[PDB]
Parts: sequence; structure tokens; C-alpha cells
Amino acid sequence: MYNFFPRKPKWDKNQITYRIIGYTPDLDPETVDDAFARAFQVWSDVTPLRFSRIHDGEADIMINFGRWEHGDGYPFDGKDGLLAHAFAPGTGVGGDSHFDDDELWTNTSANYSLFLVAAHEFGHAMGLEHSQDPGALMAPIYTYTKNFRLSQDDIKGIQELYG
Ligand SMILES: CCCCCc1ccc(C(=O)Nc2ccc(S(=O)(=O)N(CCN3CCOCC3)[C@@H](C(=O)NO)C(C)C)cc2)cc1
Ligand SMILES: [Ca+2]
Ligand SMILES: [Ca+2]
Ligand SMILES: [Zn+2]
Ligand SMILES: [Zn+2]
Repeated sequence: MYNFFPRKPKWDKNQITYRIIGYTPDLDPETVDDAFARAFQVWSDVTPLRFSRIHDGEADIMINFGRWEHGDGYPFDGKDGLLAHAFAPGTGVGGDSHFDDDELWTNTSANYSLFLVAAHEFGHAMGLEHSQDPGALMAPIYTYTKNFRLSQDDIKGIQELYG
């Protein structure tokens, strides 16, 4: 068994299952659907990962909102600030991402762009963590995609984490 682990079998296997717990209205429903598929390819384009969407057998990664209550450690906030987040890798809880409730995400000329806000959370849902690099994707600063630019910093972390 390689070595001992912290009980949680860190996610690490092709074929992934994900299910949004509730599309958002700020943008088209079929649009949020595309912003996620594109995003899927935005991160799958850097590795032969296989994503599978479900809607009845639950999913390893569960997406939704943050709500005002929640309990995490920062209820409500509106404005930019917290835009979303996910829990460490694991089963059920590991792989879920929460998006800000009162906000305006859209695949149009909005500002957060479901494809962008998700991309970032599409990297955290995995395991990589902020590396301090500002020009990185996991960087601690929100950078809109005026030209969608990737970064090996991720191709590398996702390379040893997958291919
Ligand atoms: C498309 C390719 C181009 C990529 C460019 C590119 C480059 C950098 C970024 C970027 O930095 N995005 C981003 C950063 C923070 C948050 S956030 O406010 O929810 N947030 C941080 C909030 N805050 C500051 C630092 O982290 C701790 C506290 C949460 C978090 O880490 N989620 O993963 C946490 C609160 C859970 C959300 C998105 C995006 C695109
Ligand atoms: Ca917010
Ligand atoms: Ca999960
Ligand atoms: Zn949460
Ligand atoms: Zn982050």
C-alpha cells in the first residue's frame, strides 16, 4: 500500500464524477452548463483526465453556493472578496466547491465568469495549493482572463498528480 495515509484516500484516479448542486440564475442555465464544460476542457487540455457528470448517484466533487450561514468561517460577504472555495480532497466532502451567493457570474461580459471562477476552483478541488507565484493560477490574487492564459506551474502539479 505504498505507505500509510491520513485515512482520506486523496483523490487521484482518471474518470472523475461531478454534479453541481444548483445552477446559477445570474447567467444562462445552459450557459453555466457550458462554462463548466469549457472549464472542464480548460484543465483537461493539460492532461488526459476523464470527467463524468451525474445526477442521481451523487458525485465525488459537489458544487453549489456558500449561503449566508454555512458555518465554515466567513458567512456572507457579497462584493468581490471571497468568490468561492472547496474542501480538501476526500470522499463526499472532499471535492465540493462553494460559490458566492449574492454575486453576478456569467459567461458574457459580466466580470467573474463562471468559467473563470470555476477554473480557479477547478484547480483547488484537486490538491495543488497557492504557491505564492502571482503569475500562477493558484496565486492568491484574482486575475481575469482577458486572453485566457495557462501556466506550466499547473501543468507540472497536475502532471505528477495525474499524467
Ligand atoms: C484561465 C487561466 C488564467 C488564470 C489566471 C488567474 C490567476 C489567479 C486567479 C485567482 O487568484 N483566483 C481566485 C483567488 C481567490 C479566490 S477566493 O477569494 O474565493 N479565495 C481566497 C481568499 N483569500 C485570499 C488568499 O487565499 C486565502 C484568503 C479562496 C481560495 O483560495 N479558493 O481557491 C479561499 C477563501 C477558500 C477566488 C478566485 C484566477 C485566475
Ligand atoms: Ca463575495
Ligand atoms: Ca466532494
Ligand atoms: Zn464551504
Ligand atoms: Zn484559491
